Amino acid sequence: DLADRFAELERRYDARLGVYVPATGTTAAIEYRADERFAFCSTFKAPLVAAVLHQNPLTHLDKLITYTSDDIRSISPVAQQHVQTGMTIGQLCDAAIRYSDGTAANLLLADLGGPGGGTAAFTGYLRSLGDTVSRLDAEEPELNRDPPGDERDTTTPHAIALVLQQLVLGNALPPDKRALLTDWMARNTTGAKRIRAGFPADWKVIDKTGTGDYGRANDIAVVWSPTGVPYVVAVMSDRAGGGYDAEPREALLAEAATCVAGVLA
Ligand SMILES: *C(=O)/C=C/NCC(=O)CCO
Repeated sequence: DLADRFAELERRYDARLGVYVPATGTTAAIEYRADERFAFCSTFKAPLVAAVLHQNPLTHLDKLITYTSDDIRSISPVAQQHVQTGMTIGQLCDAAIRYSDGTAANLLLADLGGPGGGTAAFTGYLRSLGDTVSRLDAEEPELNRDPPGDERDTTTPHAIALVLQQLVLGNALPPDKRALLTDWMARNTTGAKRIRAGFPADWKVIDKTGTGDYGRANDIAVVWSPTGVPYVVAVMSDRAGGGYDAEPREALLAEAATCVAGVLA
């Protein structure tokens, strides 16, 4: 039984687990703590890129953005390497999604602009997609650090699944912008041990991970069966019982995803 299996994993990892898979033609919604709030952590970077894509002509991707030492304040595997030359918006989108680049994300927030260094406009983008639940209040590094229970910088597996569904499978973005987003998630480098690990190799998996303090580990994905039937999978977790320095546990998500893949196969 699926809920039994998820509860078993929670006990195994001393964790809180949230899971949502939207209903399709022949499958019921899968939901476990799906309406509980979990920190976004880096999962926000996927809808962030969508916000920036949406807001601008496609060739805004070619705009060069410069930044300096005091802009590197978080894990930034790509931006740290290009600080001396700058990065285009396209390069920032790429790094934000594929390397979960924190500086790239901050610069993209600033590009989106408005109050809160773009956090207000980011939240507004989500509201435009009918998400009245999620909220972004801080950028990197602060957004991963809110205490367990605090609503700042949170989404829910349910809310984020419906947002991702519109972005990737629905018509939130024009086809060209949709393809850019989809392809970046498809080429993600951070996700091998999460949802990807739970689905057989003949299923296509695209994703954006999140990791944070208090043992936070998330992953949002779109997967396609070997016959091209897509499902959206959101998995979020925290281990508040270990305190701020609790280790995120990817294996939770891999196991949760295996359970899910078992039902969808
Ligand atoms: C996106 O999730 C970036 C997360 N940066 C923080 C960490 O990965 C370690 C703990 O927060």
